[PDB]
Amino acid sequence: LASVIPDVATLNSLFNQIKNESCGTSTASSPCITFRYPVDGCYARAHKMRQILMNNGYDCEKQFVYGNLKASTGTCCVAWSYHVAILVSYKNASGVTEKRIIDPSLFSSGPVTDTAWRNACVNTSCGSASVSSYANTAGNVYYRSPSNSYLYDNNLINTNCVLTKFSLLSGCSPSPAPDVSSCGF
Ligand code: NA
Repeated sequence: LASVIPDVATLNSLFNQIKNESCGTSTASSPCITFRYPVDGCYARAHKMRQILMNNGYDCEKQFVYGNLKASTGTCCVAWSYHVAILVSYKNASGVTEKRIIDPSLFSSGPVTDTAWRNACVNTSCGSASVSSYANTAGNVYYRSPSNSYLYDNNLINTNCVLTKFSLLSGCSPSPAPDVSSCGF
């Protein structure tokens, strides 16, 4: 298991592998990743992206951002108290380590800097918005509270259950998302 991806070609491959699992595509396996439904389930999307990296022999970090968050899909807005995505480390063309967020719910075309990512979580086309804090964690953290408490989903039982519950959903409705209380760990 490697924390640093060896090159940009591999980072791009991994991005494509993640995008290929998006709900709405012919290419995805069960459960598809519900990037088109940004209302909720970010934690599950992130952990499923991490599973794809691990399938490939890589791990990553999570970045959690907290605040009065607002994001747009291009036709509707969602409001969040937190968001999470995977923060991938890789070696650039001269062997120096760089990091990028992968989050196709906000950036469908490729990896982006964490500063661009956090700014998309405070999108003022959806009204007032601000970041109160952000934190990086090991990838294995499923959720991090603003008080630095961790929860885990090591066998992806919660992840897969939530993704399945949200499988048919798209856009910014329904909001709140349907109940996922019955999904275990
Ligand atoms: Na979420």
